[PDB]
Amino acid sequence: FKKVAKETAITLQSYLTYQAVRLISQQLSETNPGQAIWLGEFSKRHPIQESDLYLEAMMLENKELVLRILTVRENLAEGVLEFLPEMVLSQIKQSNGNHRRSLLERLTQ
Amino acid sequence: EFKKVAKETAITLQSYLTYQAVRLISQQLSETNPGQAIWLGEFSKRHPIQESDLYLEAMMLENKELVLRILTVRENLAEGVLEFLPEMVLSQIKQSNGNHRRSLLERLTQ
Repeated sequence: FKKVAKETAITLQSYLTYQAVRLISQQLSETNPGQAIWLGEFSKRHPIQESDLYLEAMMLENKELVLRILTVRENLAEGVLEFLPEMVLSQIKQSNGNHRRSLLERLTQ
Repeated sequence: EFKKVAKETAITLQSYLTYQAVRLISQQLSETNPGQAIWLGEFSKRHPIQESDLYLEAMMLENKELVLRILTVRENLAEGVLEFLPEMVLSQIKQSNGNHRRSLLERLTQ
């Protein structure tokens, strides 16, 4: 329950980073298509799932954008983290409900 | 309130906890019933856990007992872990942010 929470937090760290790049990209696509297109070719070269390696690699190519990510991911984290436990737990119960109903019906079908 | 982003993160989290459930259950089975653990291995190559609903549903065709074990374990895990994540991820991002910032500004320093 602690190894699990560590692994989960790390995954969320990567995930929110990803989500930051996504948002920045929606904006670049409108604002600097050159850069937006650049970003795509970059994330193909580099696996966003590795948050830090992704950033460290990008430090070598577009320092301004790396800093913008760090800021945006943190904004997102503060906008979003707090509502997560309610939303996930409630979603799991609902999904657990549906899957149980489904398979208990399926057993007798 | 970033709604689209909370919705997509929650969903991701839902699946990730399912994954984490499958991971424990997999460890138990590897000791208890090796045959079944092998099965759960390649089942997982045939079906991506990131789409957890589709995964559990496809599993229903093959091992309804396990589907039920997954549902229970994942909910337990959720109860154990969710509470602690907002402080944990925020404090991690801040740290990581500081390190990246400090490392980038020192790269310019050279």
